[PDB]
Amino acid sequence: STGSATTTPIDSLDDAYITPVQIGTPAQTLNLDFDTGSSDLWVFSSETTASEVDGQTIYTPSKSTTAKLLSGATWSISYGDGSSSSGDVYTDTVSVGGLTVTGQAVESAKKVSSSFTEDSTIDGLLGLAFSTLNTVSPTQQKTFFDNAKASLDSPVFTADLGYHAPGTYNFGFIDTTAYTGSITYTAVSTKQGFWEWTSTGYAVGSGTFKSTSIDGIADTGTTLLYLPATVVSAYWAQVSGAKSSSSVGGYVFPCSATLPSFTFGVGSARIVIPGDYIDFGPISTGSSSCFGGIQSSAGIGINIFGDVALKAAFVVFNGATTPTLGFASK
Repeated sequence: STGSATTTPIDSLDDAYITPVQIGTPAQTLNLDFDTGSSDLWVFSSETTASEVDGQTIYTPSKSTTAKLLSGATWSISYGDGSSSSGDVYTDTVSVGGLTVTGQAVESAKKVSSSFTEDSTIDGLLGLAFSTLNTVSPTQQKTFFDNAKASLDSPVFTADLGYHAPGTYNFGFIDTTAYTGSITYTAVSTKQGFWEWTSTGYAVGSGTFKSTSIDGIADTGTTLLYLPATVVSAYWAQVSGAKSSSSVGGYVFPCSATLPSFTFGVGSARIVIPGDYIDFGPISTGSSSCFGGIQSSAGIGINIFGDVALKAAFVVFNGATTPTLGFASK
């Protein structure tokens, strides 16, 4: 089997992407944030504290004839950006772009933190990291991809995120029309539960490529590119007027400046992030100071190849017995 679904930016900055997901019988369609940096499928629901729901579409298990309470199961998650949610668990039928899993753990939120309430466009998350990160207790649950894997034509999914435009998540096949050149594959460590790999270096604009190993994660659920402070400093030094602002919480730059591209290495191959991808607009409405899309990972404890980087490529998440990652230009 295969599945194919369109993923759409939630706003004009590509702060995140939502993908429609059918849950239950009859189908309840929720727009979920596909997150290769976590491993819980959770949704706003009929069980969510009423004061914490503000415009989201909710999953109502009692209206689904295929929903079953996972007795005794609870979940609780906290994300890198400080947000969190928690609740209980149902199993139900979940379909993504024509691909159907029966018995998928659907984690029903009883509580969500402010940032989730305040984002009306995201109805939940669908985790696509490794199932070892899943938070369901006492019995850890599998991700949608893990459950689908054996049925897929090929044990892979691909992320093709758009710049200021819709893109695609495919399951089970590689669309050879969706990228240019060849796909370069690189080794993955699953030891922290992430799609963790090592980039071979970087270049800033037309600058010379610096060969240096950068360990990080391919994370569709993180907006920006977080890299070591040395790298990030070398990038913003090429932008006139750019500075790191502690009050704002990272690098900002005059909206009148021209951003150079940023290149990262995948083996001997090179992915170029156009400068425009690194512009995340005014820090506040009407401000001439713009927020940068490349920021320091210092004190995150890991480098993160978020959407800014991933949307410059066609990315293969290869869930073969030994997982790997593939990157192609497009």
